[PDB]
Amino acid sequence: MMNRIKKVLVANRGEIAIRVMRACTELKIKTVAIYSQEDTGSFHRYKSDEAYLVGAGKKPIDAYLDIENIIEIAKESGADAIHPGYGFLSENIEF
Amino acid sequence: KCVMNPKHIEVQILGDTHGNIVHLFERDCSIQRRHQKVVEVAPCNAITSELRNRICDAAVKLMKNVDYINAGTVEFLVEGDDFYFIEVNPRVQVEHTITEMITGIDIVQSQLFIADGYALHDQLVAIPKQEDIHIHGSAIQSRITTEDPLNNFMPDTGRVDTYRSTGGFGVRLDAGNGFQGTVVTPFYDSLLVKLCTWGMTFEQATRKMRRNLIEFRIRGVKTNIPFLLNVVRHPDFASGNYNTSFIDTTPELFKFPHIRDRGTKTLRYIGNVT
Amino acid sequence: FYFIEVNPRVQVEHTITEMITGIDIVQSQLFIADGYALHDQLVAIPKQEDIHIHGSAIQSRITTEDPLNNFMPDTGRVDTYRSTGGFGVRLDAGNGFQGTVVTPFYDSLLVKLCTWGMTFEQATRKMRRNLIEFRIRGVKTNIPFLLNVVRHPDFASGNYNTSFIDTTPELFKFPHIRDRGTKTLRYIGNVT
Repeated sequence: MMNRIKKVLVANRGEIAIRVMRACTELKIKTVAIYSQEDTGSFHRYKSDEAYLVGAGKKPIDAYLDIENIIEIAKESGADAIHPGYGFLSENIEF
Repeated sequence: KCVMNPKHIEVQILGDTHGNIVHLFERDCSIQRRHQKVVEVAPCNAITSELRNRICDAAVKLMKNVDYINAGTVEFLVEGDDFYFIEVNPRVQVEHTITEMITGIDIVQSQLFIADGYALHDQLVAIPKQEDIHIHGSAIQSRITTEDPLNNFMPDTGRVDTYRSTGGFGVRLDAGNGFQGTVVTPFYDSLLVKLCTWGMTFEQATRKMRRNLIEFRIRGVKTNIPFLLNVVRHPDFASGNYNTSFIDTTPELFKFPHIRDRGTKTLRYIGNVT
Repeated sequence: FYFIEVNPRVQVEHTITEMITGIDIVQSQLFIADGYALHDQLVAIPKQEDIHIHGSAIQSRITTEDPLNNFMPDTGRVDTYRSTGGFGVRLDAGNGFQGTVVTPFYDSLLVKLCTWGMTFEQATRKMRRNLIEFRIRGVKTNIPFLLNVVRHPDFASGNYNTSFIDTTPELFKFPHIRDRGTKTLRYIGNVT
């Protein structure tokens, strides 16, 4: 159904993360959540096919602004695309 | 120049990598508390089609001019029959939900298709030509948070021991950290669930928002529901004539009924004797 | 086409009609019974010519009927009940809430799940996702069967008839569950 997006890393948390994951699943796209230490129990993490801790060691907001670690996770998981939702890195040129 | 008593009105855009650009009409985000959005409504029922179409066409023009790709929003201020650009959010927004509800178009699915190289009007993507994109009814979104209105809107924290939501016709729910057993932390937004209601008219959608807000049971933390209810029941809201200053200049909205917590007190008694 | 029956009442599946026309049928029943006319401004039902189809909607009733046991309704405490949402999703709860006790005396219905899309295909993608996203523990449900129906290409096509289910035995083959969670808990339970 898709062309080259077989898997998507959702680089966010909370409500919008879940929103993106649902859309992905409806399109037969596999999903990867990320979550900070402090969001270990957040329910967005339960809605993805896969999930990874992001930003170990960083303060809580910084954890979802960790560009390098997010990319590592995308690469290591074989994600074709990253949806940044809103806030966090969604408007970040560097990212 | 600090415009007097404006309506904050936003237009939704989608562009593909093949030069197609399309708007999904507008949203009224005038209802704000100290400049942060509280309740959002679509379409804006207090403007003429004529003016709606000038604003949308302007948004499309700006985004065609830059060859904008994927989802984006163009924000304006509206004073009488005049409108002024203020901002572009080059991203999906919290309040995309209501636009989906009044047009039929799945915005987040549309972002994925677009990023995979499809065209808006590919059969799989199914977005109609501009002329065939219509408004169906009216939708309102309320964000339910743990911001306690009785404590300066400071977000409450802790375990959500009871979380029960609602449903039925015209109700949409998009969960955040609202589920029974979750632990709200102080580090991120408080958002528990976005509640959206739809009707063939704004009035019909308003009745539903009222019911649904009342029907929610959330125990273990405080929420902003008492405040949303005040907003949604206020006759200025029902009228459709409010603007940026509505909340800040309507102090009735900050008077709250006394909680009935007969249940909780009864349990303390039973607990104590037991 | 041939008449067979009138149901002089609201029906289970009114939900999908509300979704594709915009008209709240149950509110309409109340207005009518109070003496209003269909087209009173408050009742807001349009003239026949102005009543249109908007998209397509599907309803699935989620029950405790166990497909692996002859569709006998299961009973007991629903220890986990977690539903779904997002765009195009409607839920009308019956006795589905976390902590409820399903009894054998009445219908098994836990929740009616409905999805909508501008096309049937769009609505179908949503029904699939939502059915899978549901978590219900403590009783068996008919979700495995609904998924089979909803994934079957005859369903996706829109060409099925009264005999579809009864003559499609693939619909009654179910994946074996990997209940890795549950097993892991038994181990942890046992050592503890």
